[PDB]
Parts: sequence; C-alpha cells; structure tokens
Amino acid sequence: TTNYWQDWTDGVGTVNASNLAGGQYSVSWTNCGNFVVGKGWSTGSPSRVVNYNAGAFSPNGNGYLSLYGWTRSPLIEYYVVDDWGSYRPTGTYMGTVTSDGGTYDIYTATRVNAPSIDGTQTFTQFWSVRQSKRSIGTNNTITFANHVNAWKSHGMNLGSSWAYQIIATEGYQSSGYANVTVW
Ligand SMILES: O[C@@H]1[C@@H](O)[C@H](O)OC[C@H]1O
Repeated sequence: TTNYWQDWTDGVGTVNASNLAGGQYSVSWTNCGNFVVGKGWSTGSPSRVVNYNAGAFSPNGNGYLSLYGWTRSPLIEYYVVDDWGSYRPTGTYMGTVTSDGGTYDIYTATRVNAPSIDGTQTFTQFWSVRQSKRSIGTNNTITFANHVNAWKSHGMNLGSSWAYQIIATEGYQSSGYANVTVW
C-alpha cells in the first residue's frame, strides 16, 4: 500500500490538498501556478505495479493525471500520463509503448535551470503520454516496468538513486478538482 503523501505547490493561486485515509487524496485548485499533489511511495521502484481509481479528475484548463517521480544520478523527472485537460504534453518523439490497454507516445525533453526536487537544476524528462485519455472512475493499472523497459530500448535509462513515485495530479495556470485512490 502507499506510504507517502506529496503536497507541493509553488504558492501561486489557491491549491487545497487533502491527505485522506489510505491511498486516497483530493485536491481543489483555483488559478494555480504549478502544483504536484499525490500519493505513492517515498522510494520508487522500476518494477512497481501501480493501481488507482480517479473518482474525479476535472481540470478546467491544463492539468495532468500521471504516474510521476524522480531519480538522481542523473536527475530525471518521469511521467506516465493517463489523463489531461486542455493540453496534451509532448516532447521529442522516441517511439510508442503499449501497456495496460493503452498506447503511449514516448518523449524526451531537456529542462534547463528549472525547478526540481533538488532546486534549480538542468535535468531530463522521460514521458509516456497516452494517445487518448484513459477512462476516469475505473480501476486503472500502470505496469511501470513496461514503461521503464520501453524507455531503456531508446537509451532512456533512469538514474541509480530513486526518489518518490506517486500517482500525481499536476496543474499549470488552471483551476480544477481531483479525487484519486492509489494502491
Ligand atoms: O518535488 C517537487 C516537484 O514535484 C516540483 O516539480 O518542483 C519542486 C519539487 O520540490
């Protein structure tokens, strides 16, 4: 079961996040800047099988619902995006991976002197982005090892030191509401 609760915001606008029982959380936001809220594990694993059910995911504008986490050595921010609002995230196309009933586009990107778990840093993003939005309100599995191993085939090797790993609601200059249960 989950062991970790993340409630990060850059403090712009209003983000109200609730650490509910077990693997459940909710977040309501109005005119946010950037925030990343969710539940999962304080140390990620490349072989974790993650399940969630988004009781609600209703961004008004830009928001993502993703498996989300970080490695160090080197510093990598990674995403498996199952749902989004007005904006589908993309980067430099690498290929596709088919997992858990969906097909995902694989992307890389460089973030130059940008916010990170270690402050301002230059780092890399690894993305799997579903080609269509996954159903909301259903029990959804992300078999993360499929993504890790697809990424590996494109030279997208994760770092050797694992930080947190969560099913994250992320907003950017938007408003919305989400309620998610993770296990
Ligand atoms: O963990 C946080 C990360 O999610 C955010 O993107 O930038 C600041 C970090 O503290």
